[PDB]
Amino acid sequence: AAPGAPRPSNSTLVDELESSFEACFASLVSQDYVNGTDQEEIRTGVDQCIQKFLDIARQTECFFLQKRLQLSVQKPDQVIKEDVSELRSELQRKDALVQKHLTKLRHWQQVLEDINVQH
Amino acid sequence: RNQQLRALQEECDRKLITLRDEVSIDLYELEEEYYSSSS
Amino acid sequence: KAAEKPGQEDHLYVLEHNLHLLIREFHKQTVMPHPASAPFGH
Amino acid sequence: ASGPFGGPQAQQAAREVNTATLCRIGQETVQDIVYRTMEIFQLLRNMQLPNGVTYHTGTYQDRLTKLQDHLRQLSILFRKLRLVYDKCNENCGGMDPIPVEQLIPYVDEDGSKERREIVEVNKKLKQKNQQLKQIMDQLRNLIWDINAMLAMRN
Repeated sequence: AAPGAPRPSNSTLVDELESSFEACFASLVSQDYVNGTDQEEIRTGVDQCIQKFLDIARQTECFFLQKRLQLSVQKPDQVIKEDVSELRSELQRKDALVQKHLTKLRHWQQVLEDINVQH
Repeated sequence: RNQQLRALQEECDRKLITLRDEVSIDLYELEEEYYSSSS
Repeated sequence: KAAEKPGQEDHLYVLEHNLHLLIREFHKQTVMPHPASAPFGH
Repeated sequence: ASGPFGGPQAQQAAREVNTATLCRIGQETVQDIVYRTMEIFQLLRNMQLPNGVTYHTGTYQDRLTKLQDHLRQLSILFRKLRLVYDKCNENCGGMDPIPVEQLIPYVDEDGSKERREIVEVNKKLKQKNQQLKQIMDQLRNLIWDINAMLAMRN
């Protein structure tokens, strides 16, 4: 109910996403005849469903960020190892790009070593 | 002969531009790479 | 029949422009006039 | 348990440790899910009439099929959405309540009242950036190579 203080509901934040995503396609996905006359009516519904979808999305985002903050202030070693692995991957990618550029320059100089025809 | 050596430089010039092109790509290929370093 | 000769990057790919500028100024004030028939101008 | 059930991860291992990586992968997954929703909407936007003037049944017949793949894609993302969601609720180790309200004073400066590997990796990355910039400088300066010489370049 609207004026009631207690919130009698549960089991959300997981099934809610799939529910919202599937449900507001109903205008499209439906095994029912479609009356070939409608305008400026189906709009408000899809606006509302994108609204609720981004809302629950933001909710999930905030929940994930709060969990990450709690685990970081709880287990900093995990975040340290994560940052270490990320830095290792970044260094590996940088080295790979450097090697690619080196091979490219090598090929480029090798092909036109004798660019001059004759003298 | 002049015309001949014209080609000798002309394509060469193009080659240089091609080099630049490749270099430019390489240039760009490193610029984003410069972003990654969080020093 | 020391360590001052080498300096900052001020090498071949500057002076070539200065050199080419001379022959370019020659060329620019050397093309046939051909304005309409033969007033012989610029 | 929570493992590699077909998630487009780069280097993450998704093991009993590094719950930070798990939370970050889940956040990335939901972000990519929203992005895929927007993308598939953009694709279905210009769903031109199948009965094309020139093309009879050639082009679109392929495109729609490709769209199906996209659908499949977002499909498995939903699966991943569950796989992480359990793990997020699984690793309940250490200070389960964790009041953020109390944590806000803690992240403040004051109230008027282990890192060896980290430092090693930091120094390694700093030296890597140094040698990277050293390698940069040369091609960076020689990059133009035609700018001063456009007077005769073509």
